[PDB]
Amino acid sequence: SESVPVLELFSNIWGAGTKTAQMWYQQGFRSLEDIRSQASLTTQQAIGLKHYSDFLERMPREEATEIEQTVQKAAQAFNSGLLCVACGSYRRGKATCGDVDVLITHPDGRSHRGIFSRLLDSLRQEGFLTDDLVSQEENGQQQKYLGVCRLPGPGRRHRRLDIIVVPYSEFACALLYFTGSAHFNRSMRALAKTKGMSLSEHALSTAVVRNTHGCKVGPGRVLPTPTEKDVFRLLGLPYREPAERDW
DNA sequence: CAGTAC
DNA sequence: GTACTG
Ligand code: NA
Repeated sequence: SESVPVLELFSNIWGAGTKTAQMWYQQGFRSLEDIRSQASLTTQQAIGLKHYSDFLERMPREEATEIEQTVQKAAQAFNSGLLCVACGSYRRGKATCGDVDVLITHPDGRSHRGIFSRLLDSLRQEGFLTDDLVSQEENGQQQKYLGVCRLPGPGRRHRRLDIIVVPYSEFACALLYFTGSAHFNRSMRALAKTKGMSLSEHALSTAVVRNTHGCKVGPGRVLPTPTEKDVFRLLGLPYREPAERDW
């Protein structure tokens, strides 16, 4: 077909963006069959293709809830003090959701540990996680999983599921990042930056030293933020409900 | 870099 | 904006 439409068709594969699409085009590929049969695929790219149709589909809010509950149960079977919160556009209150993002913490602040690995394994045994895309054990005290799940039953679609385990001391800044929106986060962060601060999914910091050209050359002190409201407060911002963060 | 998460 | 792995 015409260039722009096939670049589109290719870019909707998870793991492939505009550079990969163009390369595939120059190879002569024009269809998804062309891709699965001739193209070099990362493991994740092969998964995105396998679930191409399902991944373009959005789910009802209800279905997200069901997904969060599946994750919640499995974790609580490990510790019931574990706090599990679906975030994302779901938290924001959207009718539909493109994926599901589940945040997991423990109030006692110690016990979120050793949960991540056993939680995924549990979900796999159930038949719930069907494929895995990415795992991060390398972000401090936060553990992140990107995978694919499917609820039990007839006529269920595969869904994109993120699971994140954070320590209670970071629960607030993490909750802020996973609820979003993405445009909302740039705004908070850019703002913090103008105020000599910095915001991440780990913590809000003050006394962040930047140099002449604006670049960050020293971190600051991390300010304790036990609640989302605290972050907003310390940035001189009227607190906003998740539903008001959908920018 | 490329792609991804929000 | 901040930050992870492919
Ligand atoms: Na894509």
